[PDB]
Amino acid sequence: ATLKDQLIYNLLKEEQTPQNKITVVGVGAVGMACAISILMKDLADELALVDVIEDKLKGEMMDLQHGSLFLRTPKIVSGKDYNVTANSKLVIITAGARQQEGESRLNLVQRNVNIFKFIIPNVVKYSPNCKLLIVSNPVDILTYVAWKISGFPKNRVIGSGCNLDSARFRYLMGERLGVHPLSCHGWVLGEHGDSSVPVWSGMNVAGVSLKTLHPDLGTDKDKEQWKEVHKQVVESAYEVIKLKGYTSWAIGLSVADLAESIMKNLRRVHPVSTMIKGLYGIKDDVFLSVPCILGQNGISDLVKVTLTSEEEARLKKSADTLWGIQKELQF
Amino acid sequence: ATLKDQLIYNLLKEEQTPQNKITVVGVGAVGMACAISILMKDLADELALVDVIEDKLKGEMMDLQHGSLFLRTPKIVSGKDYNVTANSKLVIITAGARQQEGESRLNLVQRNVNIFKFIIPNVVKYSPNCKLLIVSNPVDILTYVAWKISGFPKNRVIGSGCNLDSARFRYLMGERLGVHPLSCHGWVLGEHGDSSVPVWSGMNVAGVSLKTLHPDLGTDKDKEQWKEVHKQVVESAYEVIKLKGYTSWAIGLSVADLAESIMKNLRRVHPVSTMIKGLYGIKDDVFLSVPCILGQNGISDLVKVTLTSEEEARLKKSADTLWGIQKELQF
Amino acid sequence: ATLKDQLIYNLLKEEQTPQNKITVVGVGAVGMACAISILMKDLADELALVDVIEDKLKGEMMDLQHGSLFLRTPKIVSGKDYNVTANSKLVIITAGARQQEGESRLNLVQRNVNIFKFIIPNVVKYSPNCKLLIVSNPVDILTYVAWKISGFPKNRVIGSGCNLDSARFRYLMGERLGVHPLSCHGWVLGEHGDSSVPVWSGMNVAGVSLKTLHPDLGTDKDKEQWKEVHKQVVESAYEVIKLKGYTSWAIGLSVADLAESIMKNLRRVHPVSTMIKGLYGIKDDVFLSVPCILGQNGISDLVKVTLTSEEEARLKKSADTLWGIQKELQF
Amino acid sequence: ATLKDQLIYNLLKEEQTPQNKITVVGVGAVGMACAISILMKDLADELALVDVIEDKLKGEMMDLQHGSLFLRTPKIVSGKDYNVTANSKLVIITAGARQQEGESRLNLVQRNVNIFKFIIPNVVKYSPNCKLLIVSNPVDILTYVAWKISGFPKNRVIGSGCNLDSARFRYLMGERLGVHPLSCHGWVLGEHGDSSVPVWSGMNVAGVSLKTLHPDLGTDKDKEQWKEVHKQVVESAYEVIKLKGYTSWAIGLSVADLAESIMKNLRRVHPVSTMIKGLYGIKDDVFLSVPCILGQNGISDLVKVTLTSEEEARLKKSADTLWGIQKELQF
Ligand SMILES: NC(=O)C1=CN([C@@H]2O[C@H](COP(=O)(O)OP(=O)(O)OC[C@H]3O[C@@H](n4cnc5c(N)ncnc54)[C@H](O)[C@@H]3O)[C@@H](O)[C@H]2O)C=CC1
Ligand SMILES: NC(=O)C1=CN([C@@H]2O[C@H](COP(=O)(O)OP(=O)(O)OC[C@H]3O[C@@H](n4cnc5c(N)ncnc54)[C@H](O)[C@@H]3O)[C@@H](O)[C@H]2O)C=CC1
Ligand SMILES: NC(=O)C1=CN([C@@H]2O[C@H](COP(=O)(O)OP(=O)(O)OC[C@H]3O[C@@H](n4cnc5c(N)ncnc54)[C@H](O)[C@@H]3O)[C@@H](O)[C@H]2O)C=CC1
Ligand SMILES: NC(=O)C1=CN([C@@H]2O[C@H](COP(=O)(O)OP(=O)(O)OC[C@H]3O[C@@H](n4cnc5c(N)ncnc54)[C@H](O)[C@@H]3O)[C@@H](O)[C@H]2O)C=CC1
Ligand SMILES: NS(=O)(=O)c1ccc(Cc2c(-c3ccc(F)c(C#CC4CCCC4)c3)nn(-c3nc(C(=O)O)cs3)c2CC2CC2)cc1F
Ligand SMILES: NS(=O)(=O)c1ccc(Cc2c(-c3ccc(F)c(C#CC4CCCC4)c3)nn(-c3nc(C(=O)O)cs3)c2CC2CC2)cc1F
Ligand SMILES: NS(=O)(=O)c1ccc(Cc2c(-c3ccc(F)c(C#CC4CCCC4)c3)nn(-c3nc(C(=O)O)cs3)c2CC2CC2)cc1F
Ligand SMILES: NS(=O)(=O)c1ccc(Cc2c(-c3ccc(F)c(C#CC4CCCC4)c3)nn(-c3nc(C(=O)O)cs3)c2CC2CC2)cc1F
Repeated sequence: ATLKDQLIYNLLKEEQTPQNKITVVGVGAVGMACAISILMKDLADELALVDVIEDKLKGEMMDLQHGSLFLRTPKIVSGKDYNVTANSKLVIITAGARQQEGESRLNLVQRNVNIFKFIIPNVVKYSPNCKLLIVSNPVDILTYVAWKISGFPKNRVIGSGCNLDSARFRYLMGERLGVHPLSCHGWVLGEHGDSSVPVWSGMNVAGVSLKTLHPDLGTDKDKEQWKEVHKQVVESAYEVIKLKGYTSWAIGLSVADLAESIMKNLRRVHPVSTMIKGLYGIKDDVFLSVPCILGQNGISDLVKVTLTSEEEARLKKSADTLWGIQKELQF
Repeated sequence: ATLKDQLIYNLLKEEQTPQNKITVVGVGAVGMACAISILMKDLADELALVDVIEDKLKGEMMDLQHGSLFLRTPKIVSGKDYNVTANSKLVIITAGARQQEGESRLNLVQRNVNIFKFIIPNVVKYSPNCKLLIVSNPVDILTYVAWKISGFPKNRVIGSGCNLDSARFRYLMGERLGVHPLSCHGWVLGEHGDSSVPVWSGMNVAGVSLKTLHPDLGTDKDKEQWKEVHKQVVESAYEVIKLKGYTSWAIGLSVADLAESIMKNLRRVHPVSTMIKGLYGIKDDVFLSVPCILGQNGISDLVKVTLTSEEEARLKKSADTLWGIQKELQF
Repeated sequence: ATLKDQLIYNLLKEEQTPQNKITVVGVGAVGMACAISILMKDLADELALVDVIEDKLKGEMMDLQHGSLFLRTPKIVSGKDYNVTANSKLVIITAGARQQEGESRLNLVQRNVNIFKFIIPNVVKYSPNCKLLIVSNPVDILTYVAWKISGFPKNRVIGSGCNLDSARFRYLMGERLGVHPLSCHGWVLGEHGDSSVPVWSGMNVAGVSLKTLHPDLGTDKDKEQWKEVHKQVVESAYEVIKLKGYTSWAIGLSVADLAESIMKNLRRVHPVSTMIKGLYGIKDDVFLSVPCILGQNGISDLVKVTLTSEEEARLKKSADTLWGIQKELQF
Repeated sequence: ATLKDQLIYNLLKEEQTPQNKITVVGVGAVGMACAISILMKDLADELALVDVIEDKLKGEMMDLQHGSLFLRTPKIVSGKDYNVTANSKLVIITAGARQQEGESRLNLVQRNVNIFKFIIPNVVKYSPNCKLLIVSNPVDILTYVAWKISGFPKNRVIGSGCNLDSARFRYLMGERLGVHPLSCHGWVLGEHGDSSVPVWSGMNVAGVSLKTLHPDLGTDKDKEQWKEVHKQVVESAYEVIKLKGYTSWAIGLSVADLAESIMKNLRRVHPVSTMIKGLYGIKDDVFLSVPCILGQNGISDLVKVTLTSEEEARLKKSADTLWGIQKELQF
């Protein structure tokens, strides 16, 4: 008698099961940028959104649903309860505490660990086979936390790491050379942010090593100060933060690129934070960024970059510092 | 002798000239949502951003630039000076002031008028042949204001209008019927927001009229309450505003859909606000949403929807109301 | 000691389980146009090709693989043995025998049944849960054949049907009106080919029914001859065959559009051939195109289009024809 | 009284001027593969087709046109008269003769030259500022012939060259490494096809030089015989030709990739054929593939790849062979 049954004859009432589902936890500026980027790249058939602030969560969900006409992701759901995240192929963690003015980063990482304490078991309960992509900072430490709490094998726990750092690097290099960043190749590895390691030997266009072409590259004998490109990779992040309060658009796009490789089993190589024990001279359980092959099972393989002595020592120092701080985290 | 010259032989020094350039004025949540959606749909070879808040403007520009690796838009610029907007094909106006504590809406519209009196002359000086897409609210009033200041012919002054309302309507229609909104068809015309007009006679799936199938559609006698579907088109917008403070993603996606038809000369039909004097019985210079054919010259044609007497009398009342405000706006 | 192990460290050694796999059976012009459109829409994570001409099958596969740099489908395989098709979500049948000089449709129809008698068991063997998409002609008859041999439920056997006929309808309509085909709405139903049925009541732009505007529309007394559009729907296909020997691009694109809704669970509405017994006054097991809601389970629902007596009578006449031909098929 | 006029009110009837128009001359398998690939990447607002076979030309045009519902390119035109190509931004030449049974290859090149003597002045006539992308074989010779006939500056005459050979190289490299070809970097330079030169020093994943890890890379004394990978770049093409009669899909995709850089002004680096006189040690007016920066003015820059002694000598010997042949041709 209703219009819907007058218009439409149902011939199979199967409960709908998602097949390419993505969950984003934390709907701040970063989570929503990941969300819109994943939606506009058609990477999911279902998107779930989780936060603890219920009205903002519901409003962001509704705002996306109102753009359904223009998308190809037919189901967008949200809620504070994690039943909405069930059977996600990929869970992306962008949640974190709001830093208060004058607050110590030392205090802040424990507050983010405490958040992860609640989030990770809930994610695991409802998506035991999902891949975890950790974006929240400090991302290398938090990816280790996520790995420990979840009990997942290391291939399924991935930190955003230096993927964004390397994208900034290629942007800046492209600005210097007058070439699209796609054609400027260069790798920033190790810790996300201040302590990242530029691998000068690998910087190239068309397979032409800039370092070989210009041996003073990365030194203080470099008349053009190309080391400043890596200083600017770090400083431009702080400048964005200073100018608009936070960063969001570039990390969103870089996360979607990662999601693309995982969701479509592409086996592209990206610089992401992975559990690096037993490689590159690391003897402890820590996560640092190295080139990783990304696909349907997460990190199936990584690339062993040859590093200088200087670059190796910086990685090992990062590893030591990460391990020592992690041993002081309260789980 | 520089690294750049050792690597690259230059054979051509030709001034770069953008071919598919889009400017967004106002980098609030709405302007930036338009920007990211336009960027991810590859609609522009150059994007320019303008605002009066200089640090926020530079930070948003830089944040987009850092994701250049993942985009196909090779140049992103910004500035408070409109020389960065020169020779835009399309300029999208998302600038406005913010209501103060208990500020009157009539006083707020005049403040937005004062803003357009600065913006529009500056746009026209640098892109005298662009199309203007007005998004700021009240959008039908402000589209007329932009038209009168610009001196543009009506085909190149377009108000976002009911494109978003209609998209919300199809999401809500689709939720009732269990059908993707792309396959749900239905038009909301007239003013954006409170006074919009649902055209029940046009509501259909597979060319099957719901109204002819269910003659109570749109009436108060209807026990299925299909009028609520249009009530939700207005109410769900106020609810998003209440829940997250503003709306952004849906308007950004819908503006990008409009930009796509314009920039690709698609001649798709969209409900947008256009100077409607001489149609639907209206005799004053006002802008209201009707179905418009959109392409490289803006609005080249419009669809003459048959309206009932009730629907037609709502368009007339809206026109009279718009006319009465505009005569008392100072610009 | 090898280069591969020197450069790459393997952490995961897990078998490759395909996730969004598509098979195309028959790599003639139609099968390869479906293949390229599927590849360029990023619809599959693995594409499988099958034919009985082994040289042509390998050359097509290798040609596609040589373009892998520009695609997002990392696995393309081919084989005469159906183990390569295992665990497909969607299996597309574009296979058929080549018409000889002087042979009629009634000489060739059984040759294609012989084809389907070999294909369909091997397909069902290695992908028991796949959705079947029948493109081969006579498409309505062959979908019945596939349905009977497969033993699949009616929701999982889809005939390409009048999807292409309707696409041509909307192109021709848009040509007359100067509107993009996307904004021109119109439905050709029933049999693919000569006996297809245009639903005049469904033709509209912006929800404005052309029939109401123009009562003679679809009649012989039409001074504007709007019946000729459907005549051209049929004649344009013969004209393309006469001119280039066959048709391939438009059917390729329409098949990829169908695949999109199925693989992404969009629940869009398309005119496709489905087992219509018990609906639309049909009383025999025959496949005719009606608007079907397409998703992860195939046809989960269909739209009940209200027909005129003339349109309904022709649907029964088609149903009578198919059933009488089907009684003469050798299984 | 006309239905279109009752339905649609026209506000401007300005003449349509296409803004991002691409022409493809030659609608064989290669030209049509270029068309569909360009169509599915939305690179053009108008696509023009030219051939001498008038029936085949019209049928391909119509076949594409019937898929307009699924495309974002509103105008598809064709004709034997170059009027339809007017104001193309990009003209792609895929025209050529069929070698008669036992026809000497040198007599065949003259015949393709005679084709170009007809095509190129007609192209220049109707699109004097277009970029010319030459695909027909022998492509390096014919690109020179197009440049000499057209009178165009070097930056606007581009041969497809080794862009396809390098895509094949990266595919083969990726299959050996278990990595997506996108992340496999490697450059094939010089002549298209048999005499192409692999640049082993450029081969890398994540900036890790395979030559530095595995010094035997490219030698005859190579344990793993990586020289076969370049040999397979050449033999795989002949194999596709032998197996299916011709190659089409991969060249179509590579050409669409070049078009994307040119039409969007990306300044990506591609190995394409360019007038190499005065560079890489060459003294003759010949075209050879080097890494070129591609944008809205064609080739504005190229990368100066450091070559080993024998790569440089093979490139010098290729220039010598092309010049001697270009001396034997009449145009
Ligand atoms: N790895 C990288 O390259 C980058 C990482 N980030 C990091 O992403 C994180 C988020 O950045 P913003 O969006 O700007 O922060 P934000 O504070 O604006 O948003 C974070 C959201 O997490 C939510 N939250 C807190 N506890 C939660 C809990 N148990 N469960 C669910 N949600 C919870 C919060 O309600 C908040 O909405 C930060 O840690 C940031 O440093 C940002 C840019 C670059
Ligand atoms: N028509 C539609 O369907 C929709 C329209 N809107 C409207 O979009 C407009 C912007 O929305 P929000 O981003 O949320 O507000 P917002 O206030 O956060 O952003 C406004 C930006 O405009 C800038 N501005 C003010 N004066 C300027 C001037 N002379 N020149 C350049 N920039 C100037 C402001 O600095 C601000 O950054 C509002 O008017 C809103 O009502 C919102 C959603 C739907
Ligand atoms: N439903 C629709 O709207 C349309 C359907 N079609 C139909 O698609 C079918 C194919 O069209 P074309 O590619 O032009 O024909 P085609 O003759 O060029 O290719 C058909 C391929 O099927 C192969 N074949 C024969 N028996 C086979 C078997 N057991 N297993 C696997 N492969 C087998 C053949 O070797 C051939 O390569 C035709 O029936 C055509 O009428 C074409 C356009 C419109
Ligand atoms: N550069 C590369 O890497 C590759 C280039 N090719 C080359 O592309 C060319 C075409 O390949 P196919 O389509 O397979 O050959 P085809 O012979 O099937 O098509 C060539 C078309 O050019 C047309 N033609 C001949 N003279 C003409 C004239 N004055 N004006 C206009 N059209 C004319 C012909 O009618 C023909 O349809 C060949 O030369 C082939 O070697 C193919 C793949 C790889
Ligand atoms: N490898 S690690 O130990 O994991 C690690 C340590 C420090 C940081 C800094 C940091 C932080 C950050 C937020 C909040 C924090 F609480 C901490 C911390 C800490 C402790 C960890 C050891 C002692 C204190 C950190 N955020 N953040 C951001 N980056 C962006 C971007 O767009 O790139 C935006 S914000 C940065 C990167 C800075 C360039 C902007 C990151 C990080 F990855
Ligand atoms: N046709 S018109 O006169 O052009 C016109 C009049 C009133 C409104 C309401 C309005 C307004 C709005 C902001 C600020 C204002 F100052 C005025 C006003 C006024 C005067 C002139 C009429 C009465 C005093 C209005 N914003 N806004 C927004 N919509 C969205 C969305 O996401 O859809 C987000 S905000 C809405 C639409 C509501 C559903 C949310 C819109 C409008 F189009
Ligand atoms: N409803 S049905 O019985 O299923 C059915 C019956 C007849 C046809 C005709 C037909 C056929 C066709 C090829 C080969 C055949 F053997 C038969 C048959 C048969 C038997 C079953 C009726 C009596 C012997 C058919 N192909 N074909 C093509 N269409 C296109 C296009 O681009 O649209 C390209 S080819 C057409 C459509 C014509 C416009 C070209 C189609 C069809 F769907
Ligand atoms: N540098 S150049 O002088 O420009 C030049 C010389 C020879 C060739 C070979 C050639 C040819 C070809 C067709 C027809 C021809 F007539 C000639 C010739 C010649 C003369 C030259 C010296 C004396 C007679 C050539 N086609 N072709 C094709 N490639 C593909 C693919 O998919 O890669 C498909 S066909 C190839 C590349 C081979 C892998 C198949 C290419 C070429 F670029």
